[PDB]
Amino acid sequence: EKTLKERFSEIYPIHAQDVRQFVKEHGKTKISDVLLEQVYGGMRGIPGSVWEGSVLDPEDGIRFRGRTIADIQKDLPKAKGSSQPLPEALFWLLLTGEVPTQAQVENLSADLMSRSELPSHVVQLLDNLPKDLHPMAQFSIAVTALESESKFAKAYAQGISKQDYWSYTFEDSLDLLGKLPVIAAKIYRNVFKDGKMGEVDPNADYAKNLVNLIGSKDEDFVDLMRLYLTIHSDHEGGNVSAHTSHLVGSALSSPYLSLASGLNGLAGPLHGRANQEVLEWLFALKEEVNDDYSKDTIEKYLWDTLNSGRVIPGYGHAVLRKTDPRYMAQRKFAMDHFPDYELFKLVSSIYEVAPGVLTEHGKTKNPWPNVDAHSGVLLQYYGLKESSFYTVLFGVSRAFGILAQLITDRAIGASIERPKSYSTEKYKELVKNIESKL
Amino acid sequence: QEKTLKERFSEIYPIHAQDVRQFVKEHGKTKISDVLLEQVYGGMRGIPGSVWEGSVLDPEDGIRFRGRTIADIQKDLPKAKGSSQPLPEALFWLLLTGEVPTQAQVENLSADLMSRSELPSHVVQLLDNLPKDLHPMAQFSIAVTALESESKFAKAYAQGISKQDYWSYTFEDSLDLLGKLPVIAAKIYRNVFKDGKMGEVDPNADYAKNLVNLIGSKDEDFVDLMRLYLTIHSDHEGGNVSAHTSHLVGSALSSPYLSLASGLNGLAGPLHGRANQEVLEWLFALKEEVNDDYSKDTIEKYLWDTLNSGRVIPGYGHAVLRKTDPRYMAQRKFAMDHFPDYELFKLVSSIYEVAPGVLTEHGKTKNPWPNVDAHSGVLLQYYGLKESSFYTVLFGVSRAFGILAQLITDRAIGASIERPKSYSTEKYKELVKNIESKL
Amino acid sequence: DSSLMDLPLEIHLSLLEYVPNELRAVNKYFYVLHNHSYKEKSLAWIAEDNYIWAVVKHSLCLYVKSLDPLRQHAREIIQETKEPGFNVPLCMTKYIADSWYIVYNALQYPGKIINMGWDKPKERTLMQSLTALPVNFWSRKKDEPTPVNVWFYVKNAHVARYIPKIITEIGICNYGPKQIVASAGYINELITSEGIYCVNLGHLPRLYDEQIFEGTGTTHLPLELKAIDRTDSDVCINSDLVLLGYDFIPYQISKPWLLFRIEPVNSIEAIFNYSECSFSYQFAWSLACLQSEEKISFPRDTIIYKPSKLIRIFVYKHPEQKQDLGQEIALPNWNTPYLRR
Amino acid sequence: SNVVLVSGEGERFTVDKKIAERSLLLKNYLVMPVPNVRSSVLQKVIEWAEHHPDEDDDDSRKSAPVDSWDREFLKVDQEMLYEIILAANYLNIKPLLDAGCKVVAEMIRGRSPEEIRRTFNIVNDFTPEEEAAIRRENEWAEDR
Repeated sequence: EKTLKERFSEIYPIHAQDVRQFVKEHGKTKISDVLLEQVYGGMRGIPGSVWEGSVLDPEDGIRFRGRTIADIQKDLPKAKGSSQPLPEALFWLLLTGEVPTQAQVENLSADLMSRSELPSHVVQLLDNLPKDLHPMAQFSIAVTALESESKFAKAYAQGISKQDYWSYTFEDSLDLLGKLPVIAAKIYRNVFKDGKMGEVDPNADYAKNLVNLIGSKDEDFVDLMRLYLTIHSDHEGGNVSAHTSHLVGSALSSPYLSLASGLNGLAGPLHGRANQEVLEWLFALKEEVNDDYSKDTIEKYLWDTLNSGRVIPGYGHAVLRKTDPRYMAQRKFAMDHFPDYELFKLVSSIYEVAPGVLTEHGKTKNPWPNVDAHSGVLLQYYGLKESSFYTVLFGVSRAFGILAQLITDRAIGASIERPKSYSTEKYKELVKNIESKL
Repeated sequence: QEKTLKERFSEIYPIHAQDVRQFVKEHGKTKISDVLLEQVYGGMRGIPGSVWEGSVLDPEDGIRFRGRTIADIQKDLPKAKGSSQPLPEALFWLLLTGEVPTQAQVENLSADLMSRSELPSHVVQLLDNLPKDLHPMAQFSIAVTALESESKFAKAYAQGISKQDYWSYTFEDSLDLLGKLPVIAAKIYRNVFKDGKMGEVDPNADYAKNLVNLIGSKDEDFVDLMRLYLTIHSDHEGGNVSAHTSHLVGSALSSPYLSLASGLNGLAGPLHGRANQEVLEWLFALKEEVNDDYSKDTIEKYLWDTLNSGRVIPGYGHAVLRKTDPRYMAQRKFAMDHFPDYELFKLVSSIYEVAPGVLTEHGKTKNPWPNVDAHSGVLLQYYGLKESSFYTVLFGVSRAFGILAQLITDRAIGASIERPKSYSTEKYKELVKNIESKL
Repeated sequence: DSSLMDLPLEIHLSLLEYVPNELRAVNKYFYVLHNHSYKEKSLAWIAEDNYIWAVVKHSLCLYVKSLDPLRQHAREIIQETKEPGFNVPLCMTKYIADSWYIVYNALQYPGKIINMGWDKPKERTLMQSLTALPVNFWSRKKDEPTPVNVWFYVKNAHVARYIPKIITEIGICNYGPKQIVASAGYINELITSEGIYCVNLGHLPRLYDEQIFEGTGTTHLPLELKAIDRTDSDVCINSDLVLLGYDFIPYQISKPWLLFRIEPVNSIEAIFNYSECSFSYQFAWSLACLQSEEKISFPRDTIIYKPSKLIRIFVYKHPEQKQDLGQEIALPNWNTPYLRR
Repeated sequence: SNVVLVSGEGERFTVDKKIAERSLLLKNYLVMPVPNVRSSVLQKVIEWAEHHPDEDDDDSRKSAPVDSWDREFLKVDQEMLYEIILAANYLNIKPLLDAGCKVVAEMIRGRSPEEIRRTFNIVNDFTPEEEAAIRRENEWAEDR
């Protein structure tokens, strides 16, 4: 049965031809305009990325190769005895657009495990970093330290052909993906625990290797990570973490430097911690209501929060007109595993009245929860109470879609991303000349 | 007394913020460009997607730092005593404020940066145990990221500071970061290529002098070279990958440490920060083929053979700049005043006399003139910096000035998070079809 | 045969530079000679006619006097002393002339600061006080660093998340810009239980240039500290998070740490020596009166011993550093003076 | 040039001018007697001077290490070490004086007050309460 590298070798030439003929026939077609407020407004609305792994359906949520959360919950292969999609199977879907079989996912998990041993200098690196250095910083440092193992950088120095870039980018990505759970758990044990790694199962999967190394054998925890590491794998290419990895990778930096740069973007307060903003808001609410989760008191809090000018975290989106299927997938996990959890009961009571209050308030366009509203409660139930570590888990997941688009970029020979820049003075002179000609 | 860099900027940045507000309010709906499908699949080439105040490339006069050409900054910017080279600290003042600092303001800024040059113990231990086969650019980005524990913006954001105070902590982080960059770069050079012994830091020396001295040279001519090198490489618009990446990561409110480390990784890409090293390899290949005969005939022979083989002449030919890069000429004047009979410089000089005509006769180069990368490798090699893999680290030590200057400016004016829209090829097909259908 | 006493006085003074603590326990001769040595150090630093001795004399004696339960028999080795007063000279003053080794150290390092409102909008001031800071603290940071440690009572691990939202603002009183000393935001996540926690906020930053105070004879400066509640909650009002005070003690130099926990105690005296805090606060207050005509923004508090073995459980900074409970139990008390010079 | 040094026991020692010039007392003479200094002790001094930080640089003098040769050279009897120190003090051989003191401090550092008295023949005039209070003071000087 064909491996992931072999099926991609058969599909990637087709995609390259289709792109080449698509631009050759429609390249001069104008698709958008650039207003002065957009370039001064963070390129909002400007199409500036080609991302094949996932697209946000305004009605059905995120679609991984056209398949929704509901579709991937049924079509994707799973671990034996588990109803949760394996993140390795979605990575196969993101790279090839085709749903793999059971033996293909099982062999991919074994290949990753064979690439999971950290080099000695990386272990000595992480074991000497101080605990007051943020875990996300240790994450990007460890990834960067793996650059000495880069098969693409060494092949580029020897002088390989341009059509062979994808092969070495593929190998570096899988060597890198196999070590992410080990790095994330090594950081967790060193900073927040005693630094002792858990026992390793040779036939373990991606998410299971993360949980066991963190130090838990609970299979419900392993199933939570399989769910978590899947639904956070990819979400278009406009966000800072994905855009950064494509931008750095477009200069032919190895997947290590490209992912490390993306992780630094994910480490930003405005990107990879909406999960934690919700958790802080729930704890502040939980202290005010003194653990009264009735409809009458919760609505009063939501009205007081909205009337004062504040927003309800996790609720509200600019495009998605429906509730995120990633949110409901976590609610289903909670009701199936810990329905009486005090923190989940608070999330549910808010889910039962917040869409009605926000609609009645009339200041939120799409008053529906997203994945970040329900992610923290599940992690808290299994001991992951340190919010500073959540962005590391986000990176362990988002690296799948990041490295998927990176392998596709090298396969089709994507060009370096270089936009045009001006100063405010030169933008003024440009505006003056444009408006003068009318 | 004499205003500090922070005090002067604190007086200037509210004016720039108000000017941007009225400018966008009056002309925000003005269409400044169109987006063609070929541009999205072509790396956004030609699309205005960056607001960079430090420098703009004049197609006729070269790169202009705040309107000042290379000749302007060599005349206006203060210099060290007994030196004719502009100081990189003075350009950072110009990039950030738009004004020329006095000689005491620059010496004050160099002293503040030197006060912040002490490397924390865990960073020194971190670099001393990295393998020598780990590329210096990777060790550079690792040490910069390792300084995140000292970040004052990260700690202040966790405390919930106001949005109007972001620039102050970004400024102090940038100065704390810049002051440590020469110490980081030299520490990598001493460990990887030498005996690991790095000197201590002289309190009254400047930015470039600390770098050369810790690298292992007391030669004031070498110090004068770095003063010029670190100046002309400080900034070059915001479209390049290193500058663009630092703005992107910084727009998510990451500290200057994470923003620069991401920018240094983009600079580590072979398609961005290796132009100087490609020229030096092509020169050494030329030096062996001609057996040290740099005659006009033999150089012309090698150039035509190279151009006929399909390769290009590295460092020659630019898409926008019409004449010779003033950064190239300034490097030529340095070699003529210090080592005119240098064997490797006589090779570069003879190419400068022959290559523009050969490329003009070949007919496939619109602007057959050299750039800064065609002349920087020979100047570094003369003073003993013969390790080409370290050359991108020197680029980063310089480019961080323009990077951190724009980052401070972005926080002072509350710049937005850069979040463009993305589509798949299938969805791009649907969008184009509808446009032509309604056309 | 021969003896170490048979050597000249200059040889004894050199040996006291290398092994002072061992020699001062040998006989009365070396103890008195050690005491005389720090008399010369103190007076060559702060002359007998200097304004420092005039303003700190009584409060300094009360601090040294509070140490008598631990060292009175050693202090009374020197008997020719009298109670402090206007007519008693400095070299005859009790609790000073017989305590130069402790007096010198008490003046060479900033003393503790206790929150006198520990048992009492969007920003509320939890505490505002002073301490006396040696003017050259920065130029001696390598061998003698100046840490900033904060003491909190935490009702439970969950309210610990508000620790980063209490802001510690430091600066010279009525001079220079004020700066903020802080830890990483996620150090709270290392707190997993109720207790009294000592959190290291790093080291004292560069508040000025020492050369500005060269030629002026300034040896100390009034260091102002202000703790601001920016939690946007009632965690401090409900006493779920109580600010006990600050110190500048380099606990366990050999094992860097982020925080440590001691068991909750009935009395703040187990951590802070009231007579020491009173000395440091008055010292700084007198300096602010003499060095600036600008009015101090807060009322002059009146700060008004008990050393007991309190086991500390450290969260170390190096991941390879493991726990050693036996070493911690055997160590001397940490709530005693720290003699470092 | 060669200068002659006479010990307290009458023995004359011929020594190069510069080797004698390591003593500031001798370099300030503008045959030299060295009274109360045994012939065997002056022999060790010349030997040390043949084999080999300024004043007012006390921090560098305390930071200075003990040469390995000087360590075994000073690995003599305790009486000889005293007289070597005493002679270095009289002749102002400060580099040798520092080396001898650092060796003596090394024999004292970390030892109990009782052990130092037995090694150096010192009488205890403290009371048991005075030693307990001094011991607490010295604990204040430790890292804890």
